[PDB]
Amino acid sequence: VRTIKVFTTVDNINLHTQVVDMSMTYGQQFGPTYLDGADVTKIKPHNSHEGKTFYVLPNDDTLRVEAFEYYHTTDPSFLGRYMSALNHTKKWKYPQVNGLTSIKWADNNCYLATALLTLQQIELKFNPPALQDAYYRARAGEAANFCALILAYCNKTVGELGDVRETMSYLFQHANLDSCKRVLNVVCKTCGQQQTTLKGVEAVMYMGTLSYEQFKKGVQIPCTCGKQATKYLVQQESPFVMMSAPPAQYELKHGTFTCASEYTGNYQCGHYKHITSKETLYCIDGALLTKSSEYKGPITDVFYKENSYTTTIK
Amino acid sequence: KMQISVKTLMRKRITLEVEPSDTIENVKAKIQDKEGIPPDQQRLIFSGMLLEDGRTLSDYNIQKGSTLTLGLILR
Amino acid sequence: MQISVKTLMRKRITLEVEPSDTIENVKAKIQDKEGIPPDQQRLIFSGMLLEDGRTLSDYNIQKGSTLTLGLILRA
Ligand SMILES: [Br-]
Ligand SMILES: [Br-]
Ligand SMILES: [Zn+2]
Repeated sequence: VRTIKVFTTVDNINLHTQVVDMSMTYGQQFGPTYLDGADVTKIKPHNSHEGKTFYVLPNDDTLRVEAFEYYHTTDPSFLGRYMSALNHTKKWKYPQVNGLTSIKWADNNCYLATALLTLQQIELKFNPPALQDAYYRARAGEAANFCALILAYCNKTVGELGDVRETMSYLFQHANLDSCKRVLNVVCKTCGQQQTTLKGVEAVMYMGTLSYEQFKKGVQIPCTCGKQATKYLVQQESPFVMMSAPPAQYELKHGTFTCASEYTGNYQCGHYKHITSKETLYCIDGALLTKSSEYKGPITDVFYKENSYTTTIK
Repeated sequence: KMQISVKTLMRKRITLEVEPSDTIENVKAKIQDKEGIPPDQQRLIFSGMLLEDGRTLSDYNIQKGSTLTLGLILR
Repeated sequence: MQISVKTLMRKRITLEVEPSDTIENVKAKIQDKEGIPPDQQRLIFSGMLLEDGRTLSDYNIQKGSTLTLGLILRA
């Protein structure tokens, strides 16, 4: 019986030694088997393989815990999705533009460009070790693994067009948002006021205005009487804040934000561009970079940097 | 001097003695006495099944000599 | 009866190293402290397998950084 020594893993941190017969396909002995992107489930082992490392779906409980303490997921179809999409992101190119790692356009990856470029500008620390060791690699110019995790954590397929407002919602639930707390207050002319205090993922995300400066002043919402309420930010403790709104012509001013995203396109078919406030407004379109003095455009998401704020509204 | 720190996933093998009618809460408590890991920070896995904290060994068809895998929830 | 549960717990150990020691030297620092032999030792830092002929500096392993240790399991 002709055999060779090869390693199975689920995290590419802990390797399990395996001896394989050169008659049966990989999928017969290991189950679904991927080798650094390539689905080798239905193929027989070749002589060149000895010493390599293969990715396998977790079949034994020793692997479930190994792939749970690194990907932080219980889903059986995660490595199937991570590895199915990492084969494509490894074929992409990640141009370093304006001291930032972007993604050259391919397979409608527009949203992953702005998402990845925004992450290098705001303060985020990921809780999963898979994101922990793949973001590190992403900031060094090679984000092949990083964009695959995002395509699995958001359950999107390579080619499936995506949304930046929603795509960043999944990363934030897998990020260290514990000391983040937002207290809002709502005031109706006839009901008085109610104070709401929310902590975590919802203390950095808001949909209803892109101007943070307005959030302190107030935005108007329907009341439980039939009348108008006024909601405003009382206190905010967080390294940053995300303000988002449906795409619309908004004017961005230098040093007023940290970075933003633009949605130039039609409903359910579009394209994302990234605007960042360096010395002068830079518009990062993946692998193309164009600067301008002012930026008036269809901006949908705006990111502001924060440390701690207390409202001045007595 | 320098203060480098390494993250580990140490592996071990322990031998519990139980009656095939105890609960995972009872099994989780045997781990605490035998190793010191609290039952609240204890996650048990058997053939893909997260061991519920109130089910008994039989409700999961545990054998004699069949080996479970213990992890701890992220804390 | 006579049931065995395998334990794979997470730990975090703190080595004392100089920013010019080799991965052979760092791997051995695990050995005296925990007992995992250097041949069964795989270490990763910032998404990068630490080769057995590079010094810490070749990775910018500054004072305070977190490494990840993996194990070449057998069977
Ligand atoms: Br009204
Ligand atoms: Br590497
Ligand atoms: Zn009202």
